[PDB]
Amino acid sequence: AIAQLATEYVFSKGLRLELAVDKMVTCIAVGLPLLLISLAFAQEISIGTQISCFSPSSFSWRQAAFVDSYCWAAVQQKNSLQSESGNLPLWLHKFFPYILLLFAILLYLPPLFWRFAAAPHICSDLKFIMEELDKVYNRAIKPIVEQYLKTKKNSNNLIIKYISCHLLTLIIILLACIYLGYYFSLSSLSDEFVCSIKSGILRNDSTVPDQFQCKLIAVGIFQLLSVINLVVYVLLAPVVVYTLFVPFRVLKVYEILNDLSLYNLFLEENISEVKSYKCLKVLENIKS
Amino acid sequence: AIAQLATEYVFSKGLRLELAVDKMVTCIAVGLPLLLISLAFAQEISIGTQISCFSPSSFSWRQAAFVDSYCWAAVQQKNSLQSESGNLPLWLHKFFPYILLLFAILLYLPPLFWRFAAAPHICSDLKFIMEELDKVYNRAIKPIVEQYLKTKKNSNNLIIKYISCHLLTLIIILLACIYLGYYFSLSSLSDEFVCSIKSGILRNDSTVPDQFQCKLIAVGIFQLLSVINLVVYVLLAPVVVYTLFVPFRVLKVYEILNDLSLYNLFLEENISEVKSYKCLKVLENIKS
Amino acid sequence: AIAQLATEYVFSKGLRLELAVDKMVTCIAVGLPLLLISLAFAQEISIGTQISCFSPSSFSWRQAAFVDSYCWAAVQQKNSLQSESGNLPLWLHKFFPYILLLFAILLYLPPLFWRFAAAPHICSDLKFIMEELDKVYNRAIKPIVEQYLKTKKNSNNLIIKYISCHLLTLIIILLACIYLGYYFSLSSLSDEFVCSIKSGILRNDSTVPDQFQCKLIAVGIFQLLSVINLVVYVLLAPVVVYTLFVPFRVLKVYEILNDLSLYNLFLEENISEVKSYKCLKVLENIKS
Amino acid sequence: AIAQLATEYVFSKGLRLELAVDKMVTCIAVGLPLLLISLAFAQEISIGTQISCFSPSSFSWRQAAFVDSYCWAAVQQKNSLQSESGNLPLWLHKFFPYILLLFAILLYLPPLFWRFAAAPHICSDLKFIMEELDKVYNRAIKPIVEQYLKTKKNSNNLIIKYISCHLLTLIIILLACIYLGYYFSLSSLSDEFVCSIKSGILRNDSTVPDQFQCKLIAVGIFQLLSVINLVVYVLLAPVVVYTLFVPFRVLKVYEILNDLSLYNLFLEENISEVKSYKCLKVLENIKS
Amino acid sequence: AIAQLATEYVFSKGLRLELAVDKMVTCIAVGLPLLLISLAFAQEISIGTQISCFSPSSFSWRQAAFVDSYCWAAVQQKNSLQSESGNLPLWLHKFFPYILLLFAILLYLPPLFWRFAAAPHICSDLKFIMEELDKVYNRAIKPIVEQYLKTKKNSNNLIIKYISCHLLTLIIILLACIYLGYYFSLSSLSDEFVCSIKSGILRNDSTVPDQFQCKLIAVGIFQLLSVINLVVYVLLAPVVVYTLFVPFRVLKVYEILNDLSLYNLFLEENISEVKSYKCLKVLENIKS
Amino acid sequence: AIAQLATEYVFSKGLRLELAVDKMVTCIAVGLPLLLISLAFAQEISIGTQISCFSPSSFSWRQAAFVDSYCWAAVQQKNSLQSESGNLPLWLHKFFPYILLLFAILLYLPPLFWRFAAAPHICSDLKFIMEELDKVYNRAIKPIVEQYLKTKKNSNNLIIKYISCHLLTLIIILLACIYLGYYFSLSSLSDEFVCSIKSGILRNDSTVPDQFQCKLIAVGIFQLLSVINLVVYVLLAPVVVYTLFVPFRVLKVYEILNDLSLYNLFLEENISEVKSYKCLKVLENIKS
Amino acid sequence: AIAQLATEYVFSKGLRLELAVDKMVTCIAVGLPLLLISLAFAQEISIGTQISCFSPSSFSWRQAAFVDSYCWAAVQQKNSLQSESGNLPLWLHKFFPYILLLFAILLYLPPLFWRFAAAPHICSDLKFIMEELDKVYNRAIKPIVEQYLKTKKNSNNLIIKYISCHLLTLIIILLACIYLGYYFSLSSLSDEFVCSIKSGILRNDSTVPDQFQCKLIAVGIFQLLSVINLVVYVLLAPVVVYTLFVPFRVLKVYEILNDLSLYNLFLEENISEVKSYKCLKVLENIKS
Repeated sequence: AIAQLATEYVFSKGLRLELAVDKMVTCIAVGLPLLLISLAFAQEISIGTQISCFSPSSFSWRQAAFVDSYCWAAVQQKNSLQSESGNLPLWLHKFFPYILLLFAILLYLPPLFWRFAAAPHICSDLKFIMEELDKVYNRAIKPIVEQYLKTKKNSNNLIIKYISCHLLTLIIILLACIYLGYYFSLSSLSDEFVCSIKSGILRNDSTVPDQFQCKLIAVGIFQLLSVINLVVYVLLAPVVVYTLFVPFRVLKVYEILNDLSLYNLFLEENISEVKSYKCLKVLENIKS
Repeated sequence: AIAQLATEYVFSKGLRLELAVDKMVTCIAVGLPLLLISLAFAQEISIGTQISCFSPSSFSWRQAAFVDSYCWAAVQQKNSLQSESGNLPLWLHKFFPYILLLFAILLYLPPLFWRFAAAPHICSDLKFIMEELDKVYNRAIKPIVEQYLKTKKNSNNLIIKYISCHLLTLIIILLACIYLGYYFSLSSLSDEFVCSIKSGILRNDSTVPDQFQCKLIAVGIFQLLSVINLVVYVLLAPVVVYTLFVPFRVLKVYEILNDLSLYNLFLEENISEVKSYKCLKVLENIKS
Repeated sequence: AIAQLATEYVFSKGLRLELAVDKMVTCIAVGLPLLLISLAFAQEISIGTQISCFSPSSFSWRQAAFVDSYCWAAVQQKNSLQSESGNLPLWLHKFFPYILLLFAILLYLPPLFWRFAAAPHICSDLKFIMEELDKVYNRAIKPIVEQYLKTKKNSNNLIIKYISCHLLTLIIILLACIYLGYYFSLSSLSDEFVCSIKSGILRNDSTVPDQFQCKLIAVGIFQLLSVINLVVYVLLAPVVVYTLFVPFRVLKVYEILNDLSLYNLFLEENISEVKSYKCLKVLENIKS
Repeated sequence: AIAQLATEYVFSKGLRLELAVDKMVTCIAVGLPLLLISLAFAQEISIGTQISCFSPSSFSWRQAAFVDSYCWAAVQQKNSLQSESGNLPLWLHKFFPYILLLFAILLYLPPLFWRFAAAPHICSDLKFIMEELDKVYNRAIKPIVEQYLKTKKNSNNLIIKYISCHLLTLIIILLACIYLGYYFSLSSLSDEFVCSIKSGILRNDSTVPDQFQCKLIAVGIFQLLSVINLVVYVLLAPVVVYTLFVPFRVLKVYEILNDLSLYNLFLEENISEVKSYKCLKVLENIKS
Repeated sequence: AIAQLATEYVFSKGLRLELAVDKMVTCIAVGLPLLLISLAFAQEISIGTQISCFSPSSFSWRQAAFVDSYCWAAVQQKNSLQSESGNLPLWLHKFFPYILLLFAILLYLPPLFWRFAAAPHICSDLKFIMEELDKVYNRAIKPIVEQYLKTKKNSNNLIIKYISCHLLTLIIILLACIYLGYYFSLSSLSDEFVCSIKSGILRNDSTVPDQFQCKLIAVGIFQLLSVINLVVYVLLAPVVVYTLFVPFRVLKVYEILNDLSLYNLFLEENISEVKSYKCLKVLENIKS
Repeated sequence: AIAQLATEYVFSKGLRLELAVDKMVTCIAVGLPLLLISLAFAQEISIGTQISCFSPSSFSWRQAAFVDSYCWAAVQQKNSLQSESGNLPLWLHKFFPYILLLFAILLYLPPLFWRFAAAPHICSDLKFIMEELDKVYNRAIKPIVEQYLKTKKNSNNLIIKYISCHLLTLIIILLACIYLGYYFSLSSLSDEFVCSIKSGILRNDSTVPDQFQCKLIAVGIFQLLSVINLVVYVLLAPVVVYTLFVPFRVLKVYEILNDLSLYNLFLEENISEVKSYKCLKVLENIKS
Repeated sequence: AIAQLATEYVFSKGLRLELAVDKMVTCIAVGLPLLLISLAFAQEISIGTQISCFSPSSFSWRQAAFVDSYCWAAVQQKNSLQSESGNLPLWLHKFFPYILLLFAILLYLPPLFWRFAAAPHICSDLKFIMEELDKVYNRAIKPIVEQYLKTKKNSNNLIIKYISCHLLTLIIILLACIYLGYYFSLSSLSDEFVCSIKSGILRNDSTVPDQFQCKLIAVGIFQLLSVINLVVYVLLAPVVVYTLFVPFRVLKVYEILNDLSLYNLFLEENISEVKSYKCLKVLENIKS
């Protein structure tokens, strides 16, 4: 049904530095294609078969079903049928779900790749940094970390990975958007094509008509889903490029009492789970 | 069935300050469309296909099924069929479930957005505040928090987010209500339309009649669900605007013994889980 | 089947003061409609379609199916069919499951509303009261709570909510019972109605007969379920009004060694989980 | 199938005093109707529809299906069909599953009622009694409970509830057994009845025959299930009346070293979970 | 399918004295009927309906289906059909699955009865015995249990229950084996029977032939399952009678350093979970 | 589908001495038949019914279906049909899945029998041995076990059970392999057989032809699965016989600082979970 | 559907040294065939049967279905049909899913074999090594491990197993890629073949035509899935050979303060879960 789709797609010492306020972007870019595919072939809208041939009155049920199946499997053979637009729109109308799944997988892969290998190292590094900071504060209440900060600043082995990971997703979004823009530009009449069953010995028989009629079914639904995906992706595109400006958008709090941008972001997002942080916030917020 | 819908839609150191007595509003505004969609296409009411063409007696099963499928997929093509009202009512009758799902998602998004990013900061802040208050009371039994309170009062970075989040939902409710008001105003006869299969080479044949008959099925159910949603939403609308008046509707309890409104609400809703609160309540309730 | 319904509907420091020996009433008033709806449309009784038109012999399968679907969707249009009783009984026979679900939701809502907001405050209050009582008894073994009791007695902010919550349910039961009384009073012949397919250009054709026959199917099952619900609700009605008399139906146990009614009930129902209660019961039961 | 029924019906500081060696009786009296209903409508035996009308050769598929549905829904109308036995056997053959479910619910209710309200009080009482006994024994190793025992003996507020609860079940068993005895006494030919479709304008037409034939299907299965339930219940009946004699069927163990019957039973069934009980058993078993 | 059957039937301070190396016998005697029933009506072998009537050419689909259903429900009526063997083989061919389920339940009941009531008492007794033995050994490292052993030897209230429980199962196995021996002895031609639809007013009509043909389908599968069950049960029978000789097949280990048979078995099977047992085993194994 | 088969068959103080690097052999010998059976009757390949009779043109749907069912159930009766090869190949083609399940159960039984009864004793023995060894090493850091080792060496009550258990599996593999070798040797034309419906009174009628045609369907799939199982089993056979040579393939590690083979294997496989083992390994690995 | 495939295939003191940054390769090489097989036979694309025969007009439904089934099961018999390409392409088109599952199993086996037997030994070895290193560092703060390192360097019993395990997978990938390259090279017309039903006595009849037409359906989908698998595997191939160069791609960190490659990799990947590692990293990162 539909209740089994929306309730599972969107209704369903560990730092949150992995997602970087980008988990929502991946979730909405990977679950939307799946949700649209599930609702397109649901038991409510996809009532009829995707293809329905118009066989003559002389034909029985079996011959008409054979014509239907043949014309369904003769879409790829250019020598069988003929259309003014060509076989590319028919190919797209036949293989839209598979390429939608391909785009879904292309979106899903890079975040999992980032989480699998590049997440544990920086996360353990940030636990180490926060533990050292807490120890320093406890000692002061009752300095070598700055050296680590400047050495990490001199490092260049992590920001490149982040920008590559968050540029691959933008490239995939651009490709999907331009593809859907091309797809929505179809004349919407290409589903009308003439199917001819005259292959092999069937040439001798004259009872079968030379050419048939065949219109694809459930084509407007594909167009509506495509335009919905197009508008969602064009709305979402600026978010990723806004994220890409990491160094252009905390650590300097205690005062007396380059890859550095990523570490700064991870440090400033982690203010919770430690009691001393909020106490210092209030103490040098009242003073300043 | 129906037992699998109602039992899962409504029958199915952590502060509750996230929901602010508004979790019920989101739940009833997001589960009702899903419940109605599930019951509309249940195995009890949606017995018949949404479309049933009346083919002549000469046609066999296959030709009639082809006519049915074509007219189902010819609703979008304005050049095929013709109706006095136009193709807009037919579009709505075809795509009602998808736009209902769209409204469901539009309701579901803002609460999750609020819970994902704006909830942890204020929640950790309130644990800090209550811990400081408990420490102050324990010290008194055996003052810097007021400075934090007035600094938070001078702040303006949280109330704006709350009012925007709870105004977006009101805007979406208004849009859904006006749309359903338009939809219920349909003449209920627009489902009667004339379908003609005369596209392409089928022009040569004269056996097929020029024009057919075609009435949509399961249309009154859509109207009843639409009016039910309309009445529910018009009843629910005042609740959100009542909530929006946060500063116009506790902290001053112990006595001797602007974003401030949100913090005041979160403080007054959190009186449980601490033993000293009820003891103070009784002590300066007997005295005052 | 049926095994999946009965086994899940009825076979499937925390005080129990929320339910107040009324959880059973809500459970039997909310699960019975669901159980009846599930068994009505089970794979054992709902074998046949709800509607079966009698088309002439000339018509083929497709024309008869079209007549069936049209007459199913022409029940709401008063200008199509005609019956002596009117279109109200037909409306009821078509929309019985939906209104049953509506009554189920109307029963389910008030208990959840009471549990969501009015339960935690009084429950935390009763833990506070019992903890204070236990501390007082421990001190005596090795008095300010009475002041709290009399102040709560002077309060009037909780009994009104309880009586309103347990009067709304009675009102809904009365409405459901009177509706089912009206429904069972149907002549049981209203399912016989004459359906005419003469809308639009089909006027020109003379092959179609002017008027058809159409009897609804699975109508007696609805009547039996309605009368079962009626008898269950009329039997259940006195229970709620008996509950409503809260102040007219413990705390005075230890002796030397108005909203007050609700607190008294919650106190007397909570005698378990504390060891001193039973010891005092036996000590001043032997003496008195 | 069948594997999903038997494996889930019978193969699937807390005292066990709630069940009193009667949990098996409730389980076998509540799961047997469900198991029989599930196996009756399984995908192995219930292959055919419950009703099969014999329409003439002139009728097509649709007219025969309409006759089938009408005669299925015309069983309740006494003016349509006619049988020598009457409409009561037909009513029973139509509504056997629903009344079986009704008997199942009538068996299920009283044990849950007993467990919900009358179980916690006596169970907490027995933990109190056993704790006091253990404390007394520990003190003796290194007497006020008898007063509690005699006061409970003078009480009369619990045995009445138990006997009423275990007499209601016997009454329901008697009613079910006598009903099944009546049902098995059917002539087994009442399923043969004459169905006439001559209601309304169909009177004018002469093509339809005046009277039809109609035999119910899957009727012997109902008779076999009914007789199986009858024999099971008549075998089970003496168990409940044997249980009812509670005072006529331990506490006097330690020696030097009326509702009383229920407490005595609960005490003697609880000898486990305490180490001193078995030690005393052996010590004054060797001596006596 | 089949993967859902085998993986769930056989692939799917607490002493193990309950099973007494007999859990396997109960498991294989209760899961085999269920497995065979599930595989008999699987979606691979039970492709065809159990009954297929041969109606004449004049009959349409509906009349043939009515004949099929009638002859399916006319097997019990001896006056309708006639066969040389009689109606007993037809009864068996119709009700084989139900009696197989009955045998499955008859096997399942006695082990659960033994585990429910007779298991906890002896199990708690054996924990008491092993704890006393461990305490005695600890005291010796740094005698009243023998009195308990001889008193239990003088007792006769447990061995009788065990032998009755393990003789009831043998009786049920004997009954099932002799029944399957009778069933496999069928001539395998009894499924050929002549069905006549001439009941009631249908006597007047002459179009229907006087007598029909009707052969049951999926009958050889039942015979193969019956013979498989027969061979399994005849192979399994000696195991139970071998078990019954409990006193004829440990405690005398430490040395210086009648119901008694059951306690001896339970003691000797429980050598694990205690460290001193294996140490004593090696110490007086080296010496003796 | 297929995703539900492969993901659940192969993708889905406790010593591992039970399996002895033979758990994989049992898993691949018990899950392969189940996987092959599941994929054979999947919703992708088993599209068509196993049997398809060629009835004449005069026959309608019902007579052809009756012929199909009869010939499906007339395979066992040798007097009905006739084939040059005989009824044995037809029996095998009909009952291949059941005998495959039988082989699966025959493989599954012996490992479970070994794990149920013979595993706990030796496993507890090995915990005792390793605990004694650890205690001896701790005492040495700050000898009676050798006596236990030689007494176990003199014992002969466990190796026989192991060799019998791992020879029964080899015997079953040999039987399955030779059976599949016979089955693959079928002429593959035995599925062509002549079916005659002339039993009983149908002899009088002359419309039915004397002999029919009937070819089994989904027979090549069975042959391919059989040859796959054959090659897998012939490849797997040497593994079991390699395992059987237990005494011909550790304990002598510490040095200064017959059933014995099984205990030696269990000891040498258990080097983990104890810290002293690896330390000794390195200490007398550097020295030797 | 499709939502049940992608969400479960890719969306769904313990060291991670088992996977060695190769878990992703196994996951994508084992889940892709399963995902493609599931989507190929989904309820959206696999609408039509794989085979559709074109029977003449004289044939009824049953004869056409028999022809369909026969030609489906006559693909293997070379003497029945005839095609210019041969029976090999038809064999491949019939058995593509089974060989895809075979390749999936061939990929799945080696990683599980490596994890089952070769993982625990080296993993326990690495816990021992890291514990010894931590103890050495703690002693230094308040050397025999190097001897273990050089002895392991002299060992040659583990690198061979790793290279064999990661070369078997490469061999299987090469075989799958070359097979798919052959399969995609099919002329795509081989699905056109002539089927003749003239086996056995059917030779006498002349009504059946000598030769038929038969085109396979859902063949282009197989080609697209094959080419997708081909491109994925050819892209993935260099990853495995890059991994194979283990010795050519840490331990030397503390300084004053051959199978060796695998141990070095496992050591350098395990820097987390120990506090001293990061502290040493910063200390001799600032100095060097």
